[PDB]
Amino acid sequence: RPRDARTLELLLTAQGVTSFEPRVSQLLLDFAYRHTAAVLSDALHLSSITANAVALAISSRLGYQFRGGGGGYYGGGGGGASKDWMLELARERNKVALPRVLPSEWGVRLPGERFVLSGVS
Amino acid sequence: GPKLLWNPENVRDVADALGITLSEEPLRLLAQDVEYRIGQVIVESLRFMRAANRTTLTVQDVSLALRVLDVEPLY
Amino acid sequence: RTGGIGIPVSACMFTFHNTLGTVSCMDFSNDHKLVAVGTMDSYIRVWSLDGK
Amino acid sequence: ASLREFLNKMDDYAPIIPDAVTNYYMTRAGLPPPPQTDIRLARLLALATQKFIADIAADAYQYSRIRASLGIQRPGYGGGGQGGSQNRTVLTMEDLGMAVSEFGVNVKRSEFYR
Amino acid sequence: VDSDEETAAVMSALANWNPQPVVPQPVFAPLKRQYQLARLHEQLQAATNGGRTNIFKVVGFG
Amino acid sequence: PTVYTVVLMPTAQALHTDLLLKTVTPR
Amino acid sequence: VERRLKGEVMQLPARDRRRIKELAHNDFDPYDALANVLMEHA
Amino acid sequence: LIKKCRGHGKGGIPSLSFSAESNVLVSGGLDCTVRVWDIELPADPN
Repeated sequence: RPRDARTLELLLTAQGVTSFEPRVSQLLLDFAYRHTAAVLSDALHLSSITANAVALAISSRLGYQFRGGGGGYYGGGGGGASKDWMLELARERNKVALPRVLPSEWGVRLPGERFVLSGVS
Repeated sequence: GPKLLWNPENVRDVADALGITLSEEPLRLLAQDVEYRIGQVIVESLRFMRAANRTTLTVQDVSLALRVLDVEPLY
Repeated sequence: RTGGIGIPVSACMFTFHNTLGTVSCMDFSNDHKLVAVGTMDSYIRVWSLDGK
Repeated sequence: ASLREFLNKMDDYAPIIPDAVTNYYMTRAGLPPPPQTDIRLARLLALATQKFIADIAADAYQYSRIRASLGIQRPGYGGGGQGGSQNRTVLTMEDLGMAVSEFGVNVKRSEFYR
Repeated sequence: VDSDEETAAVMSALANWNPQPVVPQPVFAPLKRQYQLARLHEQLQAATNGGRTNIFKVVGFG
Repeated sequence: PTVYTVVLMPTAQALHTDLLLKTVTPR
Repeated sequence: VERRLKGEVMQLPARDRRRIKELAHNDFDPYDALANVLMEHA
Repeated sequence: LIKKCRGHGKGGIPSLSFSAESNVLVSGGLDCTVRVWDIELPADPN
């Protein structure tokens, strides 16, 4: 068994995972290899390479992927949208009145004919 | 800087594959970035695992995690 | 309510076999006549709890 | 050519993929099995899959042949054992990676893990 | 080296792992909002002379 | 000139802004 | 002024164990870098 | 917070249910147990 495979398995075990599947650590190692290769190539094309080139390459890469993670207060997680824009959209939506329903239609009405699966056979 | 779980020697080998010589500072920065990305992937995979009422991690969860982050799939 | 102990209750268990760890969710109907389970294979399956 | 005539002739163009695999993957993708879906459509989809795989295979063989007769394998395509037997052509990771790179897939790995 | 103590230390160290980023994670919002806010802030700074004048004061009881 | 008196009600954006400003105001 | 965990951990070389144990000296997560983001957004 | 109940193992408690009169609660965990709890304990008779 290679090195850092035992370390990744120990890290997973120390976080609640009671069982694994043999091949996960290999996947993670190959992913790390590919990420390192991509970032290195980008930095080499940017500019011997300094730390500024590496930082610029990472910043450029962050523009179209890795928009996730467990970020909290003002952390770019769950898509990366800003809370003010979402609040504006929520204010716009939550301004309309709730639909009017009668007891004879409570549970039997459906959307218009344009938004239902009618005649798909 | 902080203490790194990822050994910079892996980054050094990757650089050697591409015929590149690195100083200490960019090496450390790349190691830190790789560590952060691994942490992000683990967080996403555990989220997907917990969503399914399970305690066993499978390759499908890791693939879904990689998909939500816009990373090229591994086959 | 003074003294005494808690209430005794009975329990009935339904067990699913040959799932191979592909079941993700479960639910009973309000009257306990149907059971539905979702899987990791993207489909859903509904059963009659009495076999009818 | 017409879709109607092609579907009618689908009797003579059945692929080699068993119906069980077709049903399994159709169900995974969200389409009911042939009993509720004309078998001709499932056969057509399986034939498209076969054509795609055959195209990739031809590309891989072409890549392998031009290499046959500096002289060091490209990094990132780790794999293999002793190196096969006799002068037989071996489907190796390098040729498959080179072929599928044209289709938008990346299969880069590490050779030694340390 | 005591095996039990070492395993306990290793597990405790691993359980508290928390990697730190190299660059901040970006946040995305429409351009129109940014431009409008910048213009409004510039106008307010001009009007209030950099905060040295309070144009919102009220004298009397209306 | 005619005179008027009006009232402006609070919103959730106002509370969000209040908390955000308090977060970055040194003591 | 629990058994097999020991074997798994001791399978690692002492150098790797020391590297893992050195994590405890990290200065936790002040996340003070968020100050600039908050200032920009405030 | 009124009180905390303990006894289940680590792993998760996917579901909860309340009695008809809201005086008893039942839970199921991933540790292969079903447990019953008393929301309000009986008054002690001294």
